[PDB]
This record gives sequence, structure tokens and C-alpha cells, in this order.
Amino acid sequence: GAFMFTSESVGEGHPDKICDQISDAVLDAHLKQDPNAKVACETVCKTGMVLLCGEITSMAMIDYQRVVRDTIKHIGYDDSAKGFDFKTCNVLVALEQQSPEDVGAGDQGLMFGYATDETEECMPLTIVLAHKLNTRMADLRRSGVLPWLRPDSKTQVTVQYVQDNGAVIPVRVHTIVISVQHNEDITLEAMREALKEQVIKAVVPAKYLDEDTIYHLQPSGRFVIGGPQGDAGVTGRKIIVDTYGGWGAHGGGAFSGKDYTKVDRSAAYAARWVAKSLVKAGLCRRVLVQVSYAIGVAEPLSISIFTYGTSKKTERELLEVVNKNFDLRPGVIVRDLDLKKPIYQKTACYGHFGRSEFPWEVPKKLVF
Amino acid sequence: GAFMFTSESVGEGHPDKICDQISDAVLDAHLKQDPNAKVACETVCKTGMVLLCGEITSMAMIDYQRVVRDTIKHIGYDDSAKGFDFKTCNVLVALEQQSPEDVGAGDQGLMFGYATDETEECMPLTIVLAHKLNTRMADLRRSGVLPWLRPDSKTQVTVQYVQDNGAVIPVRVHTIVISVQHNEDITLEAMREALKEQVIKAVVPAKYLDEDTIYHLQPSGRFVIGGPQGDAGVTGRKIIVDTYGGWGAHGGGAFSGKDYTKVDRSAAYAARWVAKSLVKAGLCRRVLVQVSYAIGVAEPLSISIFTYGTSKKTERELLEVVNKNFDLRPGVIVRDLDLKKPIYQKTACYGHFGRSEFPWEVPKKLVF
Amino acid sequence: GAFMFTSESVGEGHPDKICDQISDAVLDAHLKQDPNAKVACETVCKTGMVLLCGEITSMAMIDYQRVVRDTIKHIGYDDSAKGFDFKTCNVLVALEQQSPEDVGAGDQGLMFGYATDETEECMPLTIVLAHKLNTRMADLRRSGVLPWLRPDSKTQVTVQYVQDNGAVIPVRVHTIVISVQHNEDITLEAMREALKEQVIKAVVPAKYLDEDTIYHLQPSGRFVIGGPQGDAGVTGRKIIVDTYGGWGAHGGGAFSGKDYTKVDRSAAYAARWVAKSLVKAGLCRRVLVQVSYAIGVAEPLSISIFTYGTSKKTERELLEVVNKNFDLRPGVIVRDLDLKKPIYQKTACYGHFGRSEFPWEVPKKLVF
Amino acid sequence: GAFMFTSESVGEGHPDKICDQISDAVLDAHLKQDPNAKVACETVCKTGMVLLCGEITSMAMIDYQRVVRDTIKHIGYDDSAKGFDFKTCNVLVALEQQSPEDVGAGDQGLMFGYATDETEECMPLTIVLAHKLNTRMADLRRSGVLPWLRPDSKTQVTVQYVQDNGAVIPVRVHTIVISVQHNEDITLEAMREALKEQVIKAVVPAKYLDEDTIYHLQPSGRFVIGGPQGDAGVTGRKIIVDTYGGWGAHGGGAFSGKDYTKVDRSAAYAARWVAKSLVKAGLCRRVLVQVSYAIGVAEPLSISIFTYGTSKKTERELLEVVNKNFDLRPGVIVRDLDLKKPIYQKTACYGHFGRSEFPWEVPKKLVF
Ligand SMILES: N[C@@H](C[C@H]1CO1)C(=O)O
Ligand SMILES: N[C@@H](C[C@H]1CO1)C(=O)O
Ligand SMILES: [K+]
Ligand SMILES: [K+]
Ligand SMILES: [K+]
Ligand SMILES: [K+]
Ligand SMILES: [Mg+2]
Ligand SMILES: [Mg+2]
Ligand SMILES: [Mg+2]
Ligand SMILES: [Mg+2]
Ligand SMILES: [Mg+2]
Ligand SMILES: [Mg+2]
Repeated sequence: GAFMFTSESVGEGHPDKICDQISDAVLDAHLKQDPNAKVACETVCKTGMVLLCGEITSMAMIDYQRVVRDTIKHIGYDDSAKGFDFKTCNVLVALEQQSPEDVGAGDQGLMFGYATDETEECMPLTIVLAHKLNTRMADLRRSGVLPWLRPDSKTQVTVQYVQDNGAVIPVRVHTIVISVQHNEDITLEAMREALKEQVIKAVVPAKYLDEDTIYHLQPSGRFVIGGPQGDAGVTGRKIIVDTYGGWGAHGGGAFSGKDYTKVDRSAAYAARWVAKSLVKAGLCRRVLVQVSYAIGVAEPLSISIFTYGTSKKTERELLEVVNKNFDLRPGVIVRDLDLKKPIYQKTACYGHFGRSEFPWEVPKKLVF
Repeated sequence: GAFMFTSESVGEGHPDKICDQISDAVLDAHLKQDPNAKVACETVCKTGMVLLCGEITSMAMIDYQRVVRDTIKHIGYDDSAKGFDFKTCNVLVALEQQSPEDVGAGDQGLMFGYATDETEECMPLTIVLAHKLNTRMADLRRSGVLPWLRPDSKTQVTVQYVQDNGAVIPVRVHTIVISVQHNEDITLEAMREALKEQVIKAVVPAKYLDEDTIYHLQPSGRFVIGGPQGDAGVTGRKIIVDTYGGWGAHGGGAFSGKDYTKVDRSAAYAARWVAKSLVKAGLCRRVLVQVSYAIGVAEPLSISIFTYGTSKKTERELLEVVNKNFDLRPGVIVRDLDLKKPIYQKTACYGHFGRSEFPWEVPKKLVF
Repeated sequence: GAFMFTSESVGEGHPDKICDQISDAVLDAHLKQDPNAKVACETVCKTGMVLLCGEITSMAMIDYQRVVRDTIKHIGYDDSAKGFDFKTCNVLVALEQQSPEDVGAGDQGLMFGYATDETEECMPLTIVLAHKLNTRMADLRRSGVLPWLRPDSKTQVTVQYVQDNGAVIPVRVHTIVISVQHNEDITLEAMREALKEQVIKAVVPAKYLDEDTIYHLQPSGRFVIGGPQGDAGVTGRKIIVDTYGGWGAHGGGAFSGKDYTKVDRSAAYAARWVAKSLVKAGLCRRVLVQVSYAIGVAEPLSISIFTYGTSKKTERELLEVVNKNFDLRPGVIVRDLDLKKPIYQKTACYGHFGRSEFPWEVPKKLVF
Repeated sequence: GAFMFTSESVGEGHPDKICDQISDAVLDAHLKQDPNAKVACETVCKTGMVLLCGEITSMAMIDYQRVVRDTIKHIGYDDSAKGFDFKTCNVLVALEQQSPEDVGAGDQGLMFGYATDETEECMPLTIVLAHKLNTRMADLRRSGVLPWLRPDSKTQVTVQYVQDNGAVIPVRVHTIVISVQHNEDITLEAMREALKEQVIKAVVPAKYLDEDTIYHLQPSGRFVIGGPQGDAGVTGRKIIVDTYGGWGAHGGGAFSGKDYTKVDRSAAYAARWVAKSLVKAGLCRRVLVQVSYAIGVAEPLSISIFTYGTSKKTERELLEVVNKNFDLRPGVIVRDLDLKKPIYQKTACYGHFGRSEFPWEVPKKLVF
């Protein structure tokens, strides 16, 4: 039942992603000394100018200058011409910091969860490739293989699909668009060649690459001193690339900068968890689990499982499976998913869903 | 086939929405003197501090101080204690301004369109009510009826649904959560009473209000000097409340601050247009139109119509209907939808879709 | 030998003075926990926006938000309309903080010292009155006597003089100009009356007030929401009001924000010390002591005493008196003057010289 | 009657001086299109971040981005590593601009004027050399002779004096301290050599250089990426280096950023004028003219001439000479000195007094 789809992703150098990372870096820095630290912060950046805003109630001694500059260094901004230098950039900290199982969900909410068997990660091929494409570039950057590669990058992958008496099977990569920051001493011809052979063909399964697959490598020509500027960088502005690449559903809640007590993060993770668990347990090939919460109430206020006719069990057979295998109460989620651990920074880029190294990405057994 | 859903919206005073409005106000200010002005700007705010960033190639004389302060005044920030005063706030302008039909779509893209017959607006009841709830509060604020009401507000509406051999039929409003900024001289008891009788019951159809409907009015107590701080307001961070309240699909593209040449805005509008037209023409009760574009190419690179079995025509009968009634090329879209007109500021709040006063909300005839 | 002179001073609310105080407040906050803390910071403010910049090598835990907001509170900025509210203003901290007798003067320098017997403080009448005028207003503000009085103020005092076979004897106050911020509910007539009877006549000695003395109270009319704005506030920009009101000599070195190791502060204090000691010891009626330092060298590189023919001893009789009573080496200065003590904030306003509560203002014995 | 003195100066790259220049550049930009433009602005900078603040009532179209960036370019900040790049730095403009002979002096004031015959410029040798030292470095920088030389620099000159039955006669340069920013590829040994032979010895008269003269060239080692940060540059914070190097007297009024209607600038210029005229006319070898003004009154409120016994005429013979040759009323000053002309930027560095290219530096005839 043919149709096509496109998804995108950005590198660690993208202005918005730098803020997402810095905000989560501050979250990590607090969890390490106080796993109960209440973090609610965000970052704004603009050409060698980083603004740390936020309200965080914790009891840990943190050097915000150090945590912000270290994060910028990690990303790869050490030289001047790159558009950012952790040693010289302005780090304005306007942060306010205080000191002092059946909890109850804060704020009426509705979290979504999604999973599909088109890839081993249980995530849309389009977004997975988009992320992996950026990931590979960072590797070649940090390894030395492609020393002209700079932190800021953008990726778009559009794959042609076809349904299957249930749902979504990828056929081939229609076109790929990738833009990456770079050093001056490197020709546009050499860049485009390296992007096709060393990054694209090294991550995209042969099955999907074609003789007609369209490539748009460095379309707008040069991207040298670009760096993290883009008029301004902000936290929580890359909501779709942090999730499913526009495939599931999204209520609009941002992750980065918020601790484990905010249902926007935790419950979203939990919802992905059960979704991934369901397909992994063969109970379906594609699911859209919807978990609703009521302010004050701990136990979820109605969970809905949405298979696209890919399950043999039947919605409200699968719901009982979820109700017998999962306890989606906020407090239980953080305990089961180990959400007090400082893993949030690595979650701040290349997507929150898909990577197996995260608790919520480890499928639960599911006793049926 | 019961399930519940929740959606949210924010008032004109919400930090993020102030930026969305200011950014669009600058867009309007340029279109009025140069309908071909290239606008790409964004705003950041934080307690009496507004930062205007951006790159805009236009040929019009604009007083940015005037357009920013006027927008803040319009929102209702004239006094000190409200958390913003257009006469005293810092307006830092770091704006860079230059001077000098079958076009061709910029940037690989994938826009979504959605519509459902559950309301006359052809939008999800949950998001419509959420928006209208905030709209009414602004009316009572500007009329004088509720003079304690202040600009910043947040709304959440969760409605219980049930499918119907096709899709989505609202049954009742399960719970409503509304928080609004206010003046000191007004009791929490009087506020909650006014919110239920004068705002909620004056906008929510009797059919949906129940004896069990849950109300959470000013849940966190007092919201007085809670003016635009919310730890830094930003542009394009309220992506879901600007669209379908998490019902359709969203690629992640922001509207506010971008002119009509960016497919992220125009094409998204066009997609809504055809979606609304389809259901209005009785061709379906619920649609998810998906329009894809290829960088460089003008004509859309594959459009997909997604009915949920609510159409009698059959996808790839409806596609021809769309291909015979619509010309979704970027240039044609702006011409047909009159996208060079300065209506963008009023689009910057209370949702981009739903309100009939916008070109894209006027259903096209559809000759079949 | 008639001539006239004018001097000025500003209140604790003056933008520049707020920065001078905040900068010194941060200095105090460090000295209390590490008397060897190396402080080099400055502040910038602009309508509810305070920027703390600086490089400080210390080993003490300080809450910059607390030290900045507390200083703003102390000044009297607690309400909105006053142009500053310590509870709501933006405190952007871009501060960088590290951790780890015959010293030797840093930076080639030339410090000046001045003293005259026209007042018991051994300071020019013009500047003393100018300071006292502002001081009294703060008292009436903090006591409650004049509750309409606000933090920002400016004072100018011009006195008619006459020489005396030596130097400078004040005759009468020619004119007084005073401007002070205020609340709305207070008439311009009532303000001007209170300024003349309760502030001016309560501080200016009867001997100097005349029937011709000119008064300019609130000349520019109203000064309500003025507050600390004045387009921006800065540290070290009120160099003359911090010293002698334009009577001695000034090399241009700023005090506030610099610790006791900077000769610009310490040596300047030391120079005032000896000047005050000389006149107090009857060795002269007016002196301008000039102390020069050489980078690297500890012992002062030539000290010059400048009496205006008011001494009977004779320059280079008085120099030996100074060389036999004083050891102006940097390290000795800080030890003798107890410069590691946190008294710098109270030094940040109403003048550094004159007030007896400071070590350098306590005359040394002088054995001759 | 031996004594020593020291004075300092800073290059066009010094943070404070960059602000002084930018502020005056904006003043020039307005005068060129509206000689009656009311300018009152100031600048703040900090590592690739320039903030333009101010209130200016004028009727001229100015591109503040252009005037700020052009000024930074002129100074020599075009590359990244230099600590500033006019093409990449953040120029935040928070400027507010409106549109619409016997005047009367604004604000009670007291301006000082000074001149001495120790140099042809009629300025203290110490400050003249200090300025010229920096000037030469800029020449070698802009010529190409010393291509490693960067914009930021600081200079200190201490000369040994001796009185003369009147006053001040320089004997020799005791020590010279000079620090200048530089490129990486240049040894500390080569820099110090070039500073002594090509800059110092090329500007300092042989008569003053000695075999004992102490040189401190690049004392603190390397000053590479020491670009404009110096923990925030500001306008009007270099008050003494803009005048007499601590030789005359200074009330504390800043020049840069203020138009010709502010007595702080105009009258100060006028006072220098008469001082220079007096010594040039042989009426004295050293003068300290003191001009006082009364708010509202046009004609100066008492002018005092202070010779140090270097005149044969006698104070109150010289006063009549001044009263018969000069009309120091504000309006007349601007007319006679051509103060509506855009020469203020070149006045913003290397000193306001001394250079003959300025109107006030051209001695008036003086008919006696
Ligand atoms: N910086 C932009 C592209 C550069 C080349 O203009 C980006 O995010 O891809
Ligand atoms: N704020 C100015 C005066 C006010 C009345 O215009 C001052 O520093 O005196
Ligand atoms: K945007
Ligand atoms: K968002
Ligand atoms: K100034
Ligand atoms: K100064
Ligand atoms: Mg993107
Ligand atoms: Mg492109
Ligand atoms: Mg970019
Ligand atoms: Mg002053
Ligand atoms: Mg006045
Ligand atoms: Mg003021």
C-alpha cells in the first residue's frame, strides 16, 4: 500500500542540541551528588554566548562554568573558527539553586509510545538511519578518519514504504540529504565523496541503497564557520528528532532539562518501553501505546494500545497483558527504569529512543 | 472502541507564545511594506528582557522597538507586577537586515495535514476546547468582566472518546485543568468559581459537561507575579499546541518567525486546507493527508491521503480528487492562500488550525 | 584669594554605585571564608538585569545569586515600580572561579593622597557635604521619616572659598543641587520642602547656609520610576566621587571589585592615611602626598609630599617624618590597615575617604 | 624641586576604549545627517558581544550594526583568535531613538583646564609619551612593519621632574612599561626588541632616554588571545587617560557618548582651549583654568585661573585677559569650536587633549 516518509536528525553541534546537552549535563552533574535533586533548567546559545537559566532544588556543589564548558568541549568546540570555543565563550549563569512508589503524577498528561519491527531497534527506519548517519560522522570526526568534519550537522532520510496486511515495511532509500560543518582546507568534491562512501554506505544496509537513490550532500555548498549560531540555539526545540521522527504521536512535552519527576520524560520513556516490549514479544508488529495520567493520581488514568491490525491477540487482550506485566505509576517507573542515574546527557542527542543502552530500551519479558 | 485523549494550549502571556507573537509581529511589519520581504527571525524573553534575533532580507523601514513593545502591550503587559511592562522592559535587538509559480520547494520536506468531523472546525474537540478556553479568558480580560485575569495561562482538556466503524467520536469531557495568572486582590475561591461558570461552562457544549467531569482550576494555588519568565520563553517551542494537540503527525517544523517561502509553514497550511476540504466535501470523516517535497522540485514528491476507513471513495480515488482540485506547488500555495498578507501574528496564538478567518481554513469546492 | 568649587555624590541607588557595591559585596563574601581570596570582578546592570563578570581565584563557597540579590535588597530595591526588585531581577553570573611583608608592588603605579583641615574629616567641605547629603536621605528612607524617598539620588554642592597664606578656607555654600528618586504619592512641593528642612539644614553647618544660598531640589521635576537604569550601570565609573570630589589628583585607578593586592586600592588608602596623619599632627593644613611604585619592587619608588606652603617643617623634613613613621610597602600596608577584612562594601558608596570607621582614616601618631 | 610622575594610556583595542570609540562612532554617524542630533549613548563589550545602550533624539537613518562593526574593523578586529571579529561578534542594540548662542548651561558644573610648556603640545610629557607610544604601535600595525602587533595595548611612562621658580621641567624617562596584544608566531625576545628600538626609541626624545632608563616590555609574558574581554569593557571608564594623565584636576565627567550640548564635554574642551592659549601667548608656563557653570545660566558662574607662579601678569589680570578674549557660554563654545562636526571618534582614543587637529587645540590669538 505504497507511501513515502521522511525524517531528520541533527549533530551534537546543532545550536538546539547543544542546549539540550548542556541542560542535561547540568542534570547529570546534580544526580551524581544528589539523586533526588530537583532539576528544571534550560539553555540558550548564540555565537560564543551561552545562557544557563533554571530553577533547581538540590544539595550538591556544582561548577556550572565547568559543566557548560566541558559539554562544549565534548561536542568538539575547542577552536575559534568553528563558531564556538569552550575556553573563550561567554557562559552567563542565571541559575537559581535552593538546598532542601505511589507518589502521584504531576500535571494532567498524555504520553505516547511507539514501536515497529522494521528494524532491530524497533524504531522507524527513516529516523534510525537519520540518527546513525549523524553518529557515524561524529565517529569519523573523533577518530581522525575525516579530520575536516565539524560538530554541526543535519540529516534527512526519506524511505519508500509499502504496507502489509498489518503495517509498514521499508523498501528502499529514495533520497538522502546531509549537511555538515567543515574546515576550510577541504574541497566540496572531496566532502561529497566521503559522505557517500564513508558515512552513508557504511551505515545504510545494502538492501536499501539503489542506483536511483538520490543524494544531496552539502546542497547549500559550504558550511565552514557556520557552527552553533543559526541566529540562536534553544532547549526543547527539537522535540520530534528526539522521539520517532514524526511517526508516533507527540503531545509536545520536551525532555532535556527536566528531571525524572516530570511525567513528560519518565512516562514517555515508560510508554516506549512497553511498546518495544510488545513487538519484541511477538504480540504485534507495530504499536502506538497511549498512556494518560490524572494530576494527583498515581495509577495511570487509562492506557490505550493501538496496533494497526498487526496483532493476533486483539486490543483489550493486550491491555491486560500490559496491566499484568507493567506498573506505569510515576514512582515505580523511575525505580524500574533506574531514572535517578546520570545518563541524561547521552540521551540529549541522536535520539532518546532506539539505543539499547537505555533502560527503557531493554524489552521486558512479558508473561502474557 | 473507547479511549481517552488530552490536549493543551497556552495564553498570549505564555513566555513561548510571546516570542511566537513578537516574531510574527516583525513578519507582519515587513509584509505591509514589502510583501516579498524575506523573514527569518526568532525571539527570546526572560523577565522584562526581550531579545530579537534573526536574518531578514527586506526593503522596509521598521521600528523594532515599536513592533516588540506594541506586541507586549497588546498581550496585556502594561503594569510592573504582571512580570512585564512594554514601557520598561529591555528590548535587545540583534537583528541583521539587508536590502535587496513554479519556484521549487526549499529543503527536502514532509508536511502533514489533519481533519476530523467531530467539530465544525474540523479539528479535535480536545484541542479546540483547550484553545477556546484560553480565548474566552482573554475576552473577559479585555472586556472587563474578569479584571483580575492576567495574560499568562495554560489549559488542558481531556475528553473520553469512542470509535465508530470509521473513527473518533467524542463522548464527554473527563477533566479540565486551567491555570491563569492573576492580580493579588482576588480570592482563590472566587477565581475557581469564575473559571467554571464564566469560562468553562460558557464555551464547552452542554452535551460534554458532566456531573463527574473533573475540574482542576488553579491547581498550584496562586499564580500572581508569574509573568513571562518560565525560565526563558522561546520561539518555536510550542509546536504541538500550534497544530493538532497531538492528533495528526508532526515533522518538527516551527511556524512563527518564518515567511511564506519556507515550506514548513506554507505547505503545512496547504495540507490542512486539503484535509479540511476533503471532510467538508463528505469524502471522509477523518483524514491525515501527507505531502512530501523534494529539494529543488516544485511539484510535490508524492502526496498520501490517510483516511481511517471513513471514506467510501477509497485512497487512490481521493488522491485523484486532490490532484484534480489542488496544485500544492509552493508558489501556487502562497498565491492561492494569499500568504503574503500580514495575518501571521494572529496565527501565533490560540492555534494555527481551526479558526475560519485564515485562508487555509476555507474549504475548497472539490469538483470530485 | 577667592574662588569657588563644586563636588558631587550619588546615592546607593545610582546604577554605577549599585555595581560598585555588588562587586565589593562579592569581595566581602570571599574574604570572610578566605582572607587570601584573589578577587577581580565587576558588575553591569540595566533595568532588572545584573551581569556579574570577573576572574576570582578563591577557596570559598559563595552563592552569587544570594550576594547580588541581598545587595540589591539592602539598597532598597524590593518593589517593582522602583526600577529594581531583588526577587525578580535577572542575575546573569558569568564569573570564573578557580581554587588554589616584602612582596613587591604589581604594575608600575602612582598613587595620590590628599587632606585639608577645613573639616574634621580632613576632606574638602564640598565633597563631605555632598556625601552627607546623600547619607541623610538614606537614613530618613530607612527610618521611615521620609517614606517617599527612593534609593537613587544625586547631589552637588558648590562652596565659595578664600585662600589663607597657606590654603583653602570655605566661606559659604553658594548653591546646592539635589535630585532623588521617589514614590508617586508625594507632591513636588512637599519633596522640595523636606529636602531643605529635613536633609540640607540638618547636615549643613549654620555657618555656611545663607539667605542667598541657591537651592535646586528636584530641578528636572519628577524622578519616580527612574531607578537604576540610566541606560546602564557600571563598576569603576564613579572614580572621582569615590575620592576627593576633584580636589586632589587621580591617576584613574578604580577601587571597587579589586582585592587588597592591587596597589590601586591599597596604596591609595595608604596615601590618604599619611595625608590625614600629617595635617592631624599639625605638620600642615593641606597636603597632597604622592607615592610612586615600581613593578616588582616592594619599597615605594619615591614619595613626594606636596604642601601648599601650609607647613612650617618644609618638604624634605616632612618626607623624613613620613619615612620614619610609615612603611608604605604593599604587604605592610594590608597588614597595618587590616585590608583582608570584609569592609569593602560599605566603602563602595558615599566615598572611600572621610569616614573614620575605616583603618586608613585613623591618623597615625607621627613621632616627628 | 625633584619629584617623579607616572601616566598611562591604552590602545584602540582596550575593551573600555572600544566602547568609547563605538559610542562616539554612533555620535559621528548622527551628526553627519543631523548636526542637531541629541546623542546620549554608551557601549558595553565582552568577548564577541557588544551591547549598544542609549537614548538618542535624532532625525537620521543609521545602521547601528554597520557603525558598530565598522568601528571594530577599524580597530583591527577582523580575525577570530584576536578576541573579536566584526563579522561574527554579537551586536545587541538596545538603543532608543526618537525623531523631533545664549542657551544656558545644563546641570550645575565645574570644568577644569590644564596646560604646561614642557612639550610643544602643552601637555604633560608623561601622558604625551604614553599616548604617542600607543599611537606608534598602531602605525606599525597598520603599515605592516610589525605584523604581529594586535589592537589591545597598555602604556605607562614615568618621568623624573624638577621644579623651576614657577613649575614642572622634565629631566628624564625613569621607566617605561608597555604591554601589547600579539600573534602566536613571534618570540617574546623579538617583541621586546622591537618595542625598544622601533616604538620607544622612535618616539621618545634622545634627551630623555638614559643608560639607566628602565624598560618593562611585555612584563607578564604573552598577551595573545587577550582580545577585548578584560572582564567587560565599558564606556567612560578611562576618564584620566582621556585627559591629562592625572596632572590637572577632574570632576569625573565622561566624554564619549555625549553630544556637544553636555557641558561635561564642550566646556572641558573650552577650558583646555584657554589654558593652551594662555601658555602659548607667553602669559604663563603652567595653568589650571577652572570654569564653573550654574544650571540654567548661560554665562559661566565664575572662572578661576591657576598659575603656579609662572605668570608675570598676576591672576586677576589674566582673568580679564580671558574675559576679553573668550566667551565661554555653552552655545558660543560649540559655534567657535565647531562642535557639531563628526570628529568625536578620533577623540575617543589616544587622548582628547594634545593633538592639534582638534579645534580646542588651536590656540586663540589673545589680544591681552
Ligand atoms: N548551518 C546550516 C547550513 C549551512 C550551509 O548554510 C545547517 O544547519 O545545515
Ligand atoms: N535619574 C536622573 C534624574 C531623573 C529625573 O530625570 C538622575 O540620576 O538624577
Ligand atoms: K523558529
Ligand atoms: K517543542
Ligand atoms: K558615558
Ligand atoms: K574611571
Ligand atoms: Mg531540524
Ligand atoms: Mg538546501
Ligand atoms: Mg545551523
Ligand atoms: Mg555623577
Ligand atoms: Mg537639571
Ligand atoms: Mg539615574
